Amino acid sequence: AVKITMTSGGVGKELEVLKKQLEMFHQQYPDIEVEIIPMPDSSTERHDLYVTYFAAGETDPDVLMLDVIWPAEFAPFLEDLTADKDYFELGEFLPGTVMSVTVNGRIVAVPWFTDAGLLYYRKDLLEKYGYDHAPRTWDELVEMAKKISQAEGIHGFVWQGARYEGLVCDFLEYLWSFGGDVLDESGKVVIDSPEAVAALQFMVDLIYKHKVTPEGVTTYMEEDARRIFQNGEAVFMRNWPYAWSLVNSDESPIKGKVGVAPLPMGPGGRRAATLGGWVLGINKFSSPEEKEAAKKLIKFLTSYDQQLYKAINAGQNPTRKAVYKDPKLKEAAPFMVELLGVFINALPRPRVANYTEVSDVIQRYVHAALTRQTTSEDAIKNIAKELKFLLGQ
Repeated sequence: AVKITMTSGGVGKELEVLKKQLEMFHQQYPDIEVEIIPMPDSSTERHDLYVTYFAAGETDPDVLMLDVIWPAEFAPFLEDLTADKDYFELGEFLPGTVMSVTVNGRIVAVPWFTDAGLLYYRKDLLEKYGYDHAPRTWDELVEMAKKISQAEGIHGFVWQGARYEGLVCDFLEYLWSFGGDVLDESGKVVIDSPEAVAALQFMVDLIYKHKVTPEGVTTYMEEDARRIFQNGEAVFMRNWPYAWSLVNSDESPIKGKVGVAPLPMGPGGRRAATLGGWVLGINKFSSPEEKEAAKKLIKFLTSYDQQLYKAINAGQNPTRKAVYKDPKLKEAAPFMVELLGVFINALPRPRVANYTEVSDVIQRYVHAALTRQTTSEDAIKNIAKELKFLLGQ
């Protein structure tokens, strides 16, 4: 009776699993038909597609698949879900993911699946040199990296330092773990702090002072760091969860020699991880019967059973805390079970409507500091100054 549309958003296995999920949904809700609107695989080619839907205020699509950095931009056009927070059981989701969908105190989407930065390390090299544990502080990681890389003739620590969005993600992990922040609760720019100068200066020192990170890191993206680490040429790597399937596969030279752990903490700081992933929103311009049908679909897809199903069959990490404790997940994918201790410290990038401009500014000055075109102090001061203009403060 009621027909709603949804955007995807998918690779071949991940979309075939979505089709099965929609089948199961239709069995439980026979009066609701769901139609998938095919969407560009590029994140950029698709961000402008949606703004067109809300430029012209279309009634379709009803259910939006949104990148975790888009809620603030789309919030004026998304159905307010704050009254439905218990209907969706948001208290049982990872705290970072609930933050990522709260825009100016309004629940504006529902977390679906998630990602976050973590630390990969050569487990064999750590025990060969007498290290019981993954580094718990950043200074501890420098000490391990320096000792082991010099004795083995490899690099210490590879990560993402090219001028792109990935650099922002790496930088926020240093900033947060050193005790700093971009915006506070009220949303005012607080990045101009000694913690932030310390965090950025630490990134520079990894290259030029301690020499545990190659100078080429200023050109590295995810796969550049991965290839070096996978070939045995780095003790440590910061990356996303996707790399585990690559570096622990059969044709991988380091298979069985890789451990994973949260990123380290800074002096007097936290452990931190930058949140990635996708969320589900409702077009506020759809008819009320399409919206009500859309809420039922989102409740179904983000339920415990469906997050378990998607995790086992498509490999996406759940957003509900409890799914990580399921015994079925522990035997089907024990690596995913280990990510719980990472995801409890994951935080979202700043929730601002003009995020892409905020990111451009951070990329510009952070990369300038990594290339020694400016000092950490000047980079942080300039970021704070520009962000205050961009945010009207």
